[PDB]
Amino acid sequence: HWGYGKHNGPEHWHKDFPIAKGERQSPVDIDTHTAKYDPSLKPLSVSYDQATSLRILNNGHAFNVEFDDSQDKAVLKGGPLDGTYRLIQFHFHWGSLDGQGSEHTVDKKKYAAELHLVHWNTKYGDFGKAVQQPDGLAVLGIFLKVGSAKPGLQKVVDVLDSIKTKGKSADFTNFDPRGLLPESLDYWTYPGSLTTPPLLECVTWIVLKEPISVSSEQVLKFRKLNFNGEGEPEELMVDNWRPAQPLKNRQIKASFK
Ligand SMILES: Cc1cc(C)c2c(c1)S(=O)(=O)NC(=O)N2
Ligand SMILES: Cc1cc(C)c2c(c1)S(=O)(=O)NC(=O)N2
Ligand SMILES: [Zn+2]
Repeated sequence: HWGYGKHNGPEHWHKDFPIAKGERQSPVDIDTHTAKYDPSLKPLSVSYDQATSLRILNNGHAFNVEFDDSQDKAVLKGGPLDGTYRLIQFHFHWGSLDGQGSEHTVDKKKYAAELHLVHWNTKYGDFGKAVQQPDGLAVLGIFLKVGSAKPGLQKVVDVLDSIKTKGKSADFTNFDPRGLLPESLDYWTYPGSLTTPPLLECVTWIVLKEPISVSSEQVLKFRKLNFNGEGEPEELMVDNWRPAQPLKNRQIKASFK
């Protein structure tokens, strides 16, 4: 099935998932001089003080940190959003080299990695119903550049040895995602999709302007994960990013001048 190799990567996905050539696919290049400042956009409200992390999973495409989303514990509101969106998981996309790895680009710049904090619109009752709706999800995207270490990321880095291969999971309680946020919540926003199959067009993307800095050693440890399962030939989990897709009839809005 689908992956990031030459025979099953992004250029092949449309054969099983024809929406790959759809009208609101993600990621996109953010042309900063074409995005319009929208003074009607509100500040983001990121309320993660009560977040309850549960588990970390290597799903063969990335590693996902999963949260308890059975109550309004960690929520995203405001910005372009109507209503309340509940945090369900986060994961990253990254490169084989520091020069690439992000999915979104900024004036064609590729960052070393990109963090996706995935939230679902509570009006639909659960995640499975939400992904069926054009306003079902809000994904907060945060760029990573290589520089100083991110202290709040280290607990993630240090558990990766225990989920090296596809299908492995580990307990991952009491992780505070506030330690992954930059100082500023200035953002760009546009309507898009999941960036892997099934590529559903159900996402309000909110991409922060300010990257976070992680150390070379931190991102090097991401690159030791495996796409394969245990007992299969080793294929390093690197370059698990989809390139920019056509913007088509969409406008990217900026929260900031
Ligand atoms: C607000 C809303 C609207 C529609 C059409 C819905 C739902 C909520 S729902 O609760 O997610 N389930 C469903 O099948 N259709
Ligand atoms: C809801 C969701 C599901 C999947 C598989 C996703 C994303 C969101 S995502 O945040 O668009 N990035 C990605 O690679 N896969
Ligand atoms: Zn993602």
